[PDB]
Amino acid sequence: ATNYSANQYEKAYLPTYLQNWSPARPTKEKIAAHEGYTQIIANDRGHLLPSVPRSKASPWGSFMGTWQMPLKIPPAKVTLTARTTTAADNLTKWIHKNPDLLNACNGLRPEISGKP
Amino acid sequence: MRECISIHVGQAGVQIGNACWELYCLEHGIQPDGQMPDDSFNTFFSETGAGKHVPRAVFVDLEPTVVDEVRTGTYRQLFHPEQLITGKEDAANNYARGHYTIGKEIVDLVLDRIRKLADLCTGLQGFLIFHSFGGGTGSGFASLLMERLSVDYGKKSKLEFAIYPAPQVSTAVVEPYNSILTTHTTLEHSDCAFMVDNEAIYDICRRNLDIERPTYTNLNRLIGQIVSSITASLRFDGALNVDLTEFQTNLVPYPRIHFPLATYAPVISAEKAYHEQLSVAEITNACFEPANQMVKCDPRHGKYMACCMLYRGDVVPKDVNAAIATIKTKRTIQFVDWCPTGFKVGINYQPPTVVPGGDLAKVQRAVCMLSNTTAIAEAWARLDHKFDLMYAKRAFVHWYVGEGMEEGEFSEAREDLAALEKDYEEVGVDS
Amino acid sequence: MRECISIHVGQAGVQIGNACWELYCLEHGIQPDGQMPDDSFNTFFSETGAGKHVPRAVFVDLEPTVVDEVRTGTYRQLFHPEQLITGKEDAANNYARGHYTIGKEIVDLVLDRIRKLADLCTGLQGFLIFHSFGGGTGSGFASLLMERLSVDYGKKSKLEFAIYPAPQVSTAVVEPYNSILTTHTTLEHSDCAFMVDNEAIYDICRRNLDIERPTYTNLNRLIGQIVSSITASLRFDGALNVDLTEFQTNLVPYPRIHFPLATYAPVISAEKAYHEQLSVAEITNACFEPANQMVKCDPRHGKYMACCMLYRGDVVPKDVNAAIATIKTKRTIQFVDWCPTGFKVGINYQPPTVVPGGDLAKVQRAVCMLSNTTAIAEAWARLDHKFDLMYAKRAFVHWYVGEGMEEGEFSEAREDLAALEKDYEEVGVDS
Amino acid sequence: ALPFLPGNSFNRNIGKERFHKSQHWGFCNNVRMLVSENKPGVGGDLLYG
Amino acid sequence: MREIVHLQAGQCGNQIGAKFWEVISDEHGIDPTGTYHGDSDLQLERINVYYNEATGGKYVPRAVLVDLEPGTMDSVRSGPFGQIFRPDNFVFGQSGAGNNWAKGHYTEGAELVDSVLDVVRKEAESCDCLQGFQLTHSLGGGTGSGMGTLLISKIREEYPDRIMNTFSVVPSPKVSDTVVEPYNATLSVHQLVENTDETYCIDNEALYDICFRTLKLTTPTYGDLNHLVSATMSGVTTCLRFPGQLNADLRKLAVNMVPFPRLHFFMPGFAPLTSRGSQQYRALTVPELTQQMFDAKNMMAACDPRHGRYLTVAAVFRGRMSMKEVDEQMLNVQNKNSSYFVEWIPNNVKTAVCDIPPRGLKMSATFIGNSTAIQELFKRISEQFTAMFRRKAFLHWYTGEGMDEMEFTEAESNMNDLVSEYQQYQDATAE
Amino acid sequence: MREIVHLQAGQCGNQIGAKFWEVISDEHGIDPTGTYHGDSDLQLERINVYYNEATGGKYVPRAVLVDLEPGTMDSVRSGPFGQIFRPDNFVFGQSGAGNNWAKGHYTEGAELVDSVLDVVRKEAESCDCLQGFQLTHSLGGGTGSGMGTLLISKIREEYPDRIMNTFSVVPSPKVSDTVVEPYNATLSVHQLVENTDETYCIDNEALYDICFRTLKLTTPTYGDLNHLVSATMSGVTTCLRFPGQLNADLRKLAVNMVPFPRLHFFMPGFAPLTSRGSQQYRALTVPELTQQMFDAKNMMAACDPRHGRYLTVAAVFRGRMSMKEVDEQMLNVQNKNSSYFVEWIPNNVKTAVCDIPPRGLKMSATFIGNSTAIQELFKRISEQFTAMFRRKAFLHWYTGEGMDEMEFTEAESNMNDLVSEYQQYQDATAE
Ligand SMILES: Nc1nc2c(ncn2[C@@H]2O[C@H](COP(=O)(O)OP(=O)(O)OP(=O)(O)O)[C@@H](O)[C@H]2O)c(=O)[nH]1
Ligand SMILES: Nc1nc2c(ncn2[C@@H]2O[C@H](COP(=O)(O)OP(=O)(O)OP(=O)(O)O)[C@@H](O)[C@H]2O)c(=O)[nH]1
Ligand SMILES: Nc1nc2c(ncn2[C@@H]2O[C@H](COP(=O)(O)OP(=O)(O)O)[C@@H](O)[C@H]2O)c(=O)[nH]1
Ligand SMILES: Nc1nc2c(ncn2[C@@H]2O[C@H](COP(=O)(O)OP(=O)(O)O)[C@@H](O)[C@H]2O)c(=O)[nH]1
Ligand SMILES: [Mg+2]
Ligand SMILES: [Mg+2]
Repeated sequence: ATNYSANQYEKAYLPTYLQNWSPARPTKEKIAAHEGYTQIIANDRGHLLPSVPRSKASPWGSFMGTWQMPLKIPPAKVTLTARTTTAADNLTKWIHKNPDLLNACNGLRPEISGKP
Repeated sequence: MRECISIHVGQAGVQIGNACWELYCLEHGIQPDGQMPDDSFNTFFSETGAGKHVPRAVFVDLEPTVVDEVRTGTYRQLFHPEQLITGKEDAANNYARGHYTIGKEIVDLVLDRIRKLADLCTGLQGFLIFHSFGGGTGSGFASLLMERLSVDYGKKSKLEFAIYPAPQVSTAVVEPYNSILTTHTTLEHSDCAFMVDNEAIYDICRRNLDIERPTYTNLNRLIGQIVSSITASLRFDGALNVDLTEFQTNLVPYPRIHFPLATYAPVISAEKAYHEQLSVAEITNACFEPANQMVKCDPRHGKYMACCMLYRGDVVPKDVNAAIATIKTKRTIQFVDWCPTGFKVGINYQPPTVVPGGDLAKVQRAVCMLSNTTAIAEAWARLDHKFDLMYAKRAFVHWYVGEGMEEGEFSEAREDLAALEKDYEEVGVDS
Repeated sequence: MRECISIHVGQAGVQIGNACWELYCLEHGIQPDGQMPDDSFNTFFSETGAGKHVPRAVFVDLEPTVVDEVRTGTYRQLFHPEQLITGKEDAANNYARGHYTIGKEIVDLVLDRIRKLADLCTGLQGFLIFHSFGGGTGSGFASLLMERLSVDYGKKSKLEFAIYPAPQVSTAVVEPYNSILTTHTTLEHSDCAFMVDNEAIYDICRRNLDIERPTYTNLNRLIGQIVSSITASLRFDGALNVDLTEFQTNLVPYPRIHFPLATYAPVISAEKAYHEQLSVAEITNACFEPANQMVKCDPRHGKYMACCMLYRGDVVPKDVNAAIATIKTKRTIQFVDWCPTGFKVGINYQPPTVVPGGDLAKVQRAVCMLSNTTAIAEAWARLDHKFDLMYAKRAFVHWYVGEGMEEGEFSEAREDLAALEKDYEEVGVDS
Repeated sequence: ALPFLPGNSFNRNIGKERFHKSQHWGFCNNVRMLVSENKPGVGGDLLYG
Repeated sequence: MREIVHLQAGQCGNQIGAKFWEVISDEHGIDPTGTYHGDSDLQLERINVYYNEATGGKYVPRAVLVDLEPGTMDSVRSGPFGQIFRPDNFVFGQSGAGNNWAKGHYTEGAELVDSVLDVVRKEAESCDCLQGFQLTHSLGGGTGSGMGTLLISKIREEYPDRIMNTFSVVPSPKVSDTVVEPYNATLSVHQLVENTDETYCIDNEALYDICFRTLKLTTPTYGDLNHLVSATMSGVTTCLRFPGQLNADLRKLAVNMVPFPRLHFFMPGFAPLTSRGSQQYRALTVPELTQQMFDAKNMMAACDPRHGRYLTVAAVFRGRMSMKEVDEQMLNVQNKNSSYFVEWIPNNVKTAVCDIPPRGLKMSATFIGNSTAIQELFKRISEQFTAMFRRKAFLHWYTGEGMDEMEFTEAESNMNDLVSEYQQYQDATAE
Repeated sequence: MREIVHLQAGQCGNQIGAKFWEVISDEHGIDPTGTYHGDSDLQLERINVYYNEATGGKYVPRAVLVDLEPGTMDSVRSGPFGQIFRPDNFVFGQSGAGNNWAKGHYTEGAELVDSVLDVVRKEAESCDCLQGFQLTHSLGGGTGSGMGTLLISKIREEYPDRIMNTFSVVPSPKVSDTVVEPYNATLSVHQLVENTDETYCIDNEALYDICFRTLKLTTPTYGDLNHLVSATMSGVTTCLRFPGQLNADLRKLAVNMVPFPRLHFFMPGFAPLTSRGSQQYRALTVPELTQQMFDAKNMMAACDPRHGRYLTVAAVFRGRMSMKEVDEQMLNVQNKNSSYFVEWIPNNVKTAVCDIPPRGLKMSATFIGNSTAIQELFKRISEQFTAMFRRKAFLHWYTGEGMDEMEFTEAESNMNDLVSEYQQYQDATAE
């Protein structure tokens, strides 16, 4: 799951140098230390205990197919350099309209730059 | 030294046996008569006084005619006459008949024959046991066999290669009753399973090998390649030798979740190798394309909990780590939260051999991948759906009750799978 | 390392791909089987496991017969079989069926083939995409693929060679509807365009190449010459090489203005080239001539905003500059006020190659030109004129709605192009 | 023809087939031993000496 | 006189140990048969350090090859220097652990550790004065990480005063070849801090880089990797075998590298590695030898020392040098980068000179360095272990050996006090 | 001793520096292999200034080639003097900046800044007494103008007192080869004016002027242009490499040229440039050098000093001459042309003499002049800046990189404050 840091050798495992020319997973560059040992958090067969707090994320990942993906996807590259005030807003609202698309693993993470 | 015994069960198991045991003859150079015309074959064969080598296999069936073909085929003198065990009457697509009435007749005979193969070997590594979830013998008798093999060998590995019901096509109507009941045994009396349905290999063969009209002998050969690359490190030297006990530990996170998925690549024809470069990057991406898993499921809708990689041939630790690192830096794949390092790597030297009359071209490198994933959880939900709507109105129950098992096993077997589906969900919830 | 992937779509895409890739093999030296009897070819070809070079191209069409002519042609062995992707039924001049219903079938498959191709590339510069505004597959699917390409590949360039429909001639009745709808989708999901209508190339071949009865091949050869010179700086060295990134930045001044106009020169016949010397100054004045643009619009009806120059052959840097100085000192060529320096010049060494049986006489020097201007805004005006008077009666829309797209999408798409004309007005006003 | 050093080594395994392995070592009479001195090496070819 | 008994555990230990013995055999001119064929007299003045005398002028390595699986050792036997090891030293069981630390340390190790102890107690009592033992293994396995740690535990009880070094291999972050790697890693380092004089942390992924970028090998197999680590094990004991202007040995670093008994984790690196194209453009000098030595890329562990502070440094040298130059460099590097060297110890670095260079090379050097950047390797491993151990993942294999859960709790606790006490020395004031 | 590390950034940076290293290799008698084949002692006495030493009597340049696109580096390595460079010093990324200063300075130019800092740190600490560094690039580009400014801002912080020259190329008004050229030129002088010690403003159209009119070459390639620039880069440091009657170096010129830290922009010029026919009618005398030396048509910038005041002037003579005639000739031009020299500094001319002439030539001289006629350049750019910047054009490329808008406003302010500050020294009273 979590990708760690090769420190000096991180250049060798950057996503583009590994010929993976798509959006990729983040890199956990720094970590902290844990004092003492750790309590058992699951019983047999890997079920979480009643007392522990659990996430609300779906237990089956988050992947969108073609027929599930929204019919009008705004682009990833958004740049507000000469847009009118309202034309800036309808573009920004359009991206935020569907919260499922931005949150999926296969879904796009948009970039936004500039003000009208 | 390392030695293994194959416990092929059923018409599925016997016909699989012809494909794989032919492959072990060409790999080692053993003639169909049984002599080499250098001791590299002790794990599967075993020599006698006359110089002949007899296989370490036990073909079992409850009806004669499949094994009868083996007794008069090309390799009739290759196999010992005693190990091809049959029966006069079979279960006929019935778990109960193959578990309580007809199985108990010849259970004792085969449990003597297994011992007479066990004592010849010094270091047993495990038992490769092949059966099918569908037919009566592959479901019933093979389930009894694991129960009595557990008590006689507490610690020995019991690998379980299986044929799982296809999602749409099936050659039996009562089969969902069969598949539900036998999963008790492969839950508490097995160490690893390799469920694979035929419809996936039907799809893979015609999509990749261009054979638009396949047959079971085509399918039997790919399964022969999968078992071959599992035991290749046991058989020939490798940079990273991987044993049977190695990947049993590094595939099963919990005793009730021991159901990985097989994946083989490349599987391409001779014309399609004439245009295509093969490098370790280009075949290890094929292990994660959802179009190539030998079960009809998508890992993109689940998350991997353990993946074991089996390289073979002209492969270098150069390309292995670059390809694995490229796999990790992908947002498409999902790993469970508790498993940050979920890879087991095996590197071997001897490239896969080519059988004449086969379908694949001969290649310089290959891979097999075994990935325990929670995306298989979808298969039981459909299986428990179809078992439900048949058992809601007591269809076919009179056949099983008449054989002499209580009906309380039917309801109890449904709940264990009901609990097992929730198991595959709680591992999907991260804290 | 300099690499481009071609994503040719539709009958225009396939027939252009035949002429374009026929040029590349003769340009590098690859025999039609795939065997070279210098790593420069890696920009288009990829080395394999037999000693071949297979293209980095994806031919796609929704009707089989256009692609089947490739599969039984001269180059049946050069192209990998997996790359040529077809389907049973075609969109049949309909954006809706090409976008929402039948385009969506093969969007998963062609995304996988593109991914494998992009995996093999080391540093891919961008994506070259050839299609048409008229056909359903060339417009409906290519809009869907462009939209789904941006989410998969956010930053990488997506160039769009395309066929803008004609003012006067036409092969279709419905194409105003199809052309309107695809610019709205691809306005925010595109980087550059090089629209070329066929009559504008038709008159040039008639007037300059003596061929009074041309066919689509004579046009497809000329289109290939444009694509050859764009990537020429990647392939062979030059005094001032250009990339795909370099000329996209110096040709799109505002986020919604990405419609340059291509121009090639010289284009003369062998008998007509004998009497006429070709110098740098002679051919660079031919690049600004209204009679020689392959868009039917005279830039005397507007102002240039950016010009990208692509020189090639026996050319001298001092004479490129003496030519541009003369070009500026003539008010027939008028520039915007906010682009005082509106040129992007590149110089390459290798003279353009000639295919036997073609049209152009082989020449020592050649020029290509990509001039963005507001004299294209009149072309959108006539297209809305053709879009209006069909739309008032709601003709042909029963086809589109019956496929599965709402009529409210018709009004919004025309409204955006109503804004795009006013966009092309404000930049053309001097302060 | 090079001195033994890191970087000065070339494999002979290129194009060699039959990477078989022999059963050197093994138990006889419950005693660890090298069973048989006459078995060949990897590839079914004779050893040195 | 001063003898070294070479211990050995597991597949990583055997393939490292097989390469190591041939490396010093070239140094001492020992042919595969085993007899003296070298020329100089200093090649036989201290051969008893590693070799034991046998009749007929034969030399026998003082090696103890240990492995639970008999078949890794036949690949050792079938190598070039295969028949140089005495068969009575080969110790093997029948059933392997399968990357299972619990199997190799508690249940199956306890049956094999009697026989290895008889071998070493025979090898110890043979020589007069042992300097100490030396074991090579890996922490991510079952035998070397397992039984190999119980060996070290037992010798220190028997032989408290002798030294005991370990060229272990620690698992890497980016690519992991075993899913139970962090289970075996934490359960092993807890043993290393309690009974061990020195440990050398090697990571295969750091060896991967150096073969790629410093030597520029196109296909570096594991033989070249095993060559690099053996070139380091030679460089530490070289002054024990050849004379020098400034002498050293294994104990001269022990007292001088370890400021407190808990901190004995060092990071080696080899100096004279140049690519075969770089040999043309270089100058064999001492200032270049210190430059490449201290460069962070040259490290063979998986942590950047520029994050932490160098506690102590040891740089041993080979070849006939001038000792003003080997002394002015080490004052130069301590002064220029004063931030990476702790202040409460002025003169952190130790130097040694051995006249005899490695065979076939003019000048060489070997770097040992203790830094407060190793703590990340425990910090990363700890949370790779906490995330696994929270959910009881892969615990049934380990708790099926009968061990309680509180050895794991005291395993991370003895790992985590270290990183706190390691981090305190980094944040320490001089005055 | 007294060394120079030659930096190199971009396509203009590489093809300039590739010619430059060839130029001085002939002066120091270096074959393409890299060995010394000269005759006189003085050709190998101070070769350590530019060349590093290696085994076998070999000399590698102290150069650092940097480019974001690999395409330019390939043509450098394939020249005659292409294998002389050390392979490690080549540093390059995967994708280009596309003439975008923002792309080259922040987004991808930062990933490449860590490695170029390592090579620079490698060469800087080898040389015992480093006089300074030297860079050649172009301001109209993406990486030379882009990342090339980032190196300067970083190296100044590490090495403050060392000299930092740039032989940059400033854009030309009459013909421009980049549309977005004004933006990169403005944003880089703002880097230059803060972080530079001396700057030379070489312009290509001035070189086109000289090749057409002075040398009268019909076909001047860019190689001939790169010969002209290098003939100055040798003359700045020739007094550093060969002894003379009155020596100098970079610092003697730097101290004596810039009266205030803000003003460090000069115009180079090379004296003995004669056409082919003119060679017949000439006589090598010092006055004939000076007559061509100060002629405004010999300048290699686009500004006529007849429009401004010569602040301070350098002339570095090369050849065995008389100290009377060289002194009387700088005297005569200082009295005849009284108005073009400032009035608050007497004797505005700095002279130096180096005895050894350039190879194949008898006499020569070099011109470095500082004047207020160089604000003719900066006002010239700012008009082309505010014209584009009023309409916020070509800005989404820049503001899409994450940079804000105040950078443009201050960069014009710093640029426009400079010319107002430059203007007041033109209009200055002495008393
Ligand atoms: N993959 C694969 N499946 C097979 C093959 N042969 C038979 N099967 C499967 O076997 C199932 C039928 O049960 P069998 O194994 O043939 O018969 P059985 O196990 O002896 O049980 P009975 O028929 O009651 O005697 C079918 O559903 C097939 O899917 C084969 O060659 N390959
Ligand atoms: N320039 C040029 N245009 C072409 C060529 N072939 C087809 N076209 C144009 O393509 C338009 C029709 O679309 P097609 O490409 O033929 O068909 P399609 O893209 O598959 O779309 P459908 O017909 O709906 O399936 C015609 O109006 C032509 O103008 C060609 O070879 N060169
Ligand atoms: N450096 C090096 N490491 C190796 C070699 N062979 C295996 N390894 C490492 O050893 C680990 C697995 O060793 P393993 O066989 O499980 O050791 P065992 O359990 O003691 O037998 C992996 O992490 C490999 O990276 C080798 O030849 N060289
Ligand atoms: N005088 C001269 N100018 C050159 C040469 N090569 C390139 N240039 C100039 O460099 C500018 C473009 O540089 P560019 O390639 O964008 O630099 P980069 O982006 O840093 O790689 C052009 O304006 C050319 O005039 C040369 O050999 N001589
Ligand atoms: Mg049957
Ligand atoms: Mg069509």
